[PDB]
Amino acid sequence: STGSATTTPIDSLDDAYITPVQIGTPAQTLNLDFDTGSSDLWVFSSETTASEVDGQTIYTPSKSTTAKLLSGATWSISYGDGSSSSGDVYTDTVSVGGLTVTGQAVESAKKVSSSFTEDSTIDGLLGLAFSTLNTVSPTQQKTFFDNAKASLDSPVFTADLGYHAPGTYNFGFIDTTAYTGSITYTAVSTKQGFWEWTSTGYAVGSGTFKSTSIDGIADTGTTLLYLPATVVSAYWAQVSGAKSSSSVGGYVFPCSATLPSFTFGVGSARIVIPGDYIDFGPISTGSSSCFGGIQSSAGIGINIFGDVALKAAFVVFNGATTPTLGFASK
Repeated sequence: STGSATTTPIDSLDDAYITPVQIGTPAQTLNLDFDTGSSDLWVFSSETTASEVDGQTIYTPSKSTTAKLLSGATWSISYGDGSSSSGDVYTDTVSVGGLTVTGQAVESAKKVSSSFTEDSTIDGLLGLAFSTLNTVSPTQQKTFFDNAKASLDSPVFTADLGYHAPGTYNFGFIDTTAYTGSITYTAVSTKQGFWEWTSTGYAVGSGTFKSTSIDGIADTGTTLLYLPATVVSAYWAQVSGAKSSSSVGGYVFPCSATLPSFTFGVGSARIVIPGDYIDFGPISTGSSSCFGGIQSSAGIGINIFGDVALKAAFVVFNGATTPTLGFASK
């Protein structure tokens, strides 16, 4: 089997992407944030505290003939950005782009933090990291990908995120028309539960490539590119007037600037992030100070190849017995 679904930016800045997902019988379609940095599939639901729902589409398990309470199971998650959610668990039929999993754990939110309530466009998350990170207790549950894997033509999914435009998540096949050149594959460590890999270096604009190992994660659920302070300082030093602002919470730059590109290494290959991808607009409405899309990972504890980086590439998440990651230009 295979699946193919379009993923769409939630706003003009590409802050996140939503992909329609069919849950239950008859289908209830919810727009979920596919997150390769977490491993829970959770939804706003009929069980969510009413004051914490503001415009989201909810899953109502009582209206699904295939929903079954997973007795005694609870979940609770806290994300890197400080947001959180928790609740109970059903199993139900879940389909993405024509690919169907029966008996998928669908984690029903009883509580969500303010940032989720405040974002009316995201109806929940669909985790695509390794199932060892799944938070369901007392019986940990598998991701959608893990459940689908054996049925897929090939045990892979791909992320093809757009810049200010829709893109695609494919399951079970590699669309050879979706990228240019060849795909370069690189080793993954699953020891922390993430799609963790090591970039071979970077360049700023038309500058020379610096060979240096950068260990990080491929995370579709994180907006920006978070790299070591040394790398980030080298980037922003090429932008007149750019500075790190403790009050804003990272590097800002004059909105009048033209940003240089940023290149990262994948083995001997190179992915170029155009400068415009690094512009996240005014810090507040009407400001001429703009927020940068490359930020320091210092004190996160890990480097994060988030959407800013991933949307510059066609990315293969290879879930073979020994997982790997592939990157191509596009």
